[PDB]
Amino acid sequence: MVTIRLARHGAKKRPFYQVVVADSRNARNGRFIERVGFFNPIASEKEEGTRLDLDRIAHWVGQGATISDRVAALIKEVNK
Amino acid sequence: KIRTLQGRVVSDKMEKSIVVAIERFVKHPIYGKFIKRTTKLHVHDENNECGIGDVVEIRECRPLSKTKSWTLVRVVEKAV
Amino acid sequence: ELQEKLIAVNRVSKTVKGGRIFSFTALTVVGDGNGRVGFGYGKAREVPAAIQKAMEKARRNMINVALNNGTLQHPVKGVHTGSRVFMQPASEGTGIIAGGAMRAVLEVAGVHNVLAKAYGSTNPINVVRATIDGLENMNSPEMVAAKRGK
Amino acid sequence: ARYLGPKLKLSRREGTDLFLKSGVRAIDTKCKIEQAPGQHGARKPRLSDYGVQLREKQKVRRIYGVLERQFRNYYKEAARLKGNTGENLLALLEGRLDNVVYRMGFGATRAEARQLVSHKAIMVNGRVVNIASYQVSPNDVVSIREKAKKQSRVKAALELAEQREKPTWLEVDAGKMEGTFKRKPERSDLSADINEHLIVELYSK
Amino acid sequence: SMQDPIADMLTRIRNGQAANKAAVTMPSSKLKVAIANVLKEEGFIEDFKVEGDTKPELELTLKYFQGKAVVESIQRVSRPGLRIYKRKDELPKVMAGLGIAVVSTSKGVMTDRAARQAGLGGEIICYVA
Amino acid sequence: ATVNQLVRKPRARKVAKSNVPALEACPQKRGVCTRVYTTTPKKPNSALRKVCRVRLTNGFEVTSYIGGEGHNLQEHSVILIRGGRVKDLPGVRYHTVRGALDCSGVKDRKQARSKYGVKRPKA
RNA sequence: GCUAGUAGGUGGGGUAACGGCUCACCUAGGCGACGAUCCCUAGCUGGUCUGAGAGGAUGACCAGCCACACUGGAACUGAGA
RNA sequence: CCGCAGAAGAAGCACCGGCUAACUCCGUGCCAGCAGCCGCGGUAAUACGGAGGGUGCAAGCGUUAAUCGGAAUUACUGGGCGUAAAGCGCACGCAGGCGGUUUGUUAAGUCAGAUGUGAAAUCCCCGGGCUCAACCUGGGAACUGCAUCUGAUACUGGCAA
Repeated sequence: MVTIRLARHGAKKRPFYQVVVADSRNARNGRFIERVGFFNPIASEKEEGTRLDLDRIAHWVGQGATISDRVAALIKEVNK
Repeated sequence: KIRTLQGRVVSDKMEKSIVVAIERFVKHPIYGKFIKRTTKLHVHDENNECGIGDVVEIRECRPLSKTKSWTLVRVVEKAV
Repeated sequence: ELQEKLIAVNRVSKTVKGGRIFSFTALTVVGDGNGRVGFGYGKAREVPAAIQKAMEKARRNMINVALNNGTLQHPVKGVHTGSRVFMQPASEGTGIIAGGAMRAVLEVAGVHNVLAKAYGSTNPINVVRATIDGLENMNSPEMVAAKRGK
Repeated sequence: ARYLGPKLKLSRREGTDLFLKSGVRAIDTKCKIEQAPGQHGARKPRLSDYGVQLREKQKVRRIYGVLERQFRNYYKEAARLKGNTGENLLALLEGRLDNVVYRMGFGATRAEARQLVSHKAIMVNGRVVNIASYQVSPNDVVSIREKAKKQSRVKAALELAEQREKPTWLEVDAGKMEGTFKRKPERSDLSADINEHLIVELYSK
Repeated sequence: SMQDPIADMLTRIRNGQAANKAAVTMPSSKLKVAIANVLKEEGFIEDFKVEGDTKPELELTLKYFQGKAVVESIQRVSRPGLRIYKRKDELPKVMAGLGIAVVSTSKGVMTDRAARQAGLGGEIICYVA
Repeated sequence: ATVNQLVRKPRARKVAKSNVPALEACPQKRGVCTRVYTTTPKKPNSALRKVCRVRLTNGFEVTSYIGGEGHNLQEHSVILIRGGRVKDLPGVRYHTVRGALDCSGVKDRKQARSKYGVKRPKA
């Protein structure tokens, strides 16, 4: 069981999430498996705030991954 | 490869245990050269099939008695 | 053929029979801006003609170096005295990088971009022994080239 | 501090002329240079190597207005561009926003230009800019504000600039006071500030 | 008993320039032949002849410049007592940008330069320049 | 010399010992005071030099320099140690910064105040 | 110099599993200057700092691992302590 | 971000004998005291104390402690050892280290490529996002390594002759 989730590592009064594959039995900013891109809500189209990896995840989900509200709906914001 | 070390016996005083002595060329990055660092190890043997000073082939493997995890595959020669 | 400089400057002494002299002797260098530049020891019992006379004996000396574009092509390894002398080639972004005697003698000879070092005694009177060890010890593009001429 | 101390007095203590707080009417007429800063400023000492390096450093340092701490930051940015870091170093000191604006004739002086950068007078694009340590980008849009050309300071600050060489790596404008940082400062665009040799000695320690 | 053969070569080269011979003697061996070859091509020694027919010696002919020697950088980077190998991209260039180091590799005996883009690195035996 | 000797007998680099020990390993020390003496100095440099021993509160009996002018020191006075030393006094490896803790600074100092603590006047 | 569950071989038992982990018997070895054992010191690492590099020192915050949870000790539960 | 008066509310600390940038004047007179080091001071103190002036840093500065550097100052890179510190008093010799030369072989060392693997962050290169920078950040490189796989045979080691 892996758990794909957000992880803010960005400086104060400026969220920079990081969609990561971890496990839920460890720290949000702590122990990770491997990334699956980023989520920046501060992008507004002067830079790209995302990195997809659609492919990678699609394998991981079958491998028993779990998606949190945000992460799941964030594939949805960009659809395919 | 079964992690094969061409070692040289140095102890038949037990039956099914023979201490084989092997070395790797260990380098110092601060003396900046290789040397011979010889390390005796405790191998698990079929019975005995060799004398001392017997060049052999040994291999890694399961543990199966205290400080064992190498086996004798064959006795190369008694003397070179 | 001129580009006045001084380097070191100090005093020396002989004991007269009980009185003492206190002669001011010293090192200088006068440039040419392309090398051929020397050294002199200008004794003078007084201070001004101590560099006067040095710059004289500079004209009575020279060590030719061949070098190009302010960067001596050949690293220095040379040792005379207990002064170890060094210069690692730096194509760009280095000035002289020096506080030695070997600051000044590696500028006047037309030398606007080198990077330098020394080990050994700090003793400036033979920090000038970088002149055997970087001026007269050199290796030039055409120098090696005439080995290959053969 | 930001300095902003007794300006010219340093020109005095180095004996070298600069427009910093001088006019084009006073050029050491009714002002004085080098007569004797202090009661010992008349007589000249020979100076040790470190002597030269310190004085000379301060020469370059005060015709941008730049601090110590600031200068180090510049030195690790210079040696973090691939180039001659003598050039890179003095390129970045003439990369200060306060300087390019002065060198496009919008500042009376180097210093007065930075008084502008204090207030909301300077801008790049539609974006307001108040920080002077900003290294402008190749091909910039470094304009004055609408409601800043109406001030009597900004009108009078194109005035004192007039009749200078204005070393070109950039455009000098008067329709919209909007230039372009259209190539970098270079060894040729130094105007006898070639003292890159000194400070790179000083700094490497 | 010898501990370095290779020194016997280099030692007598610098010595021999200094001595003002025009060719010096010391015992050959296979490798030694091939070291004297790169020197020779590049120009570091005049020419060479090997009398093995009786007992091997590398009679290597000394090149002079005019009176001044051509030795100034001669030293052995390696030793028997510090056998060394430097990879394809961790091989140092020696003394000067004009330097020349005899370097052995898996193919042949070569040089700093040659060995480099020859897809190889190996023992830098010595250097002359 | 030769490498193989070093492979057995590794080369040192330091011994890990200060010129001046600190005997508490920190910037500053609470020490008491044991005796306010004024000895004459080591080496001939003829003066009166105000010294005092001082039993530190973490142990160690050490001797500290007294500087400035005036005093307030007592046999059970408790001082703030500057640390560091001066020449010409032997068992002194330690120095007292006045004008810190209870102790008073220099009476009537108006330049180079930080050295030997004391506030700048209102003027 | 050190080491008797000490080192190994047989056969039982135990553990999630291999294993003196533990047990019965048998052998008398095993380990050590290529530094055991013992003593002092110390959380360990990525790394950090410094440094031209090599190296040294160092291991705060940030991350991983290990241990510890008033002190000492023990098991129970449970996939896991 | 907009407006509001009005320079308004916003500079200090250390040092200036030499190292080391930066001098004079008085007070004191080996006393007072200074002091990182070398050393000052016993009556025109460029070195003390105060002042005047100046120099460098600056909302921080200095002082201390502490690490590394400089220091090739314990030297793998990068040292000496005749007299300066520094060759056992001298032999033999086990272990260890080193190994003349020729052919053949092996490919362990080694070199190359291949494949895993070297977490991320930190670091580094280019390039974005915060008014800029600090910081944050994207991709890539580094990740000095290690092992295995497959190749190479000059040297190194092993064996044979």
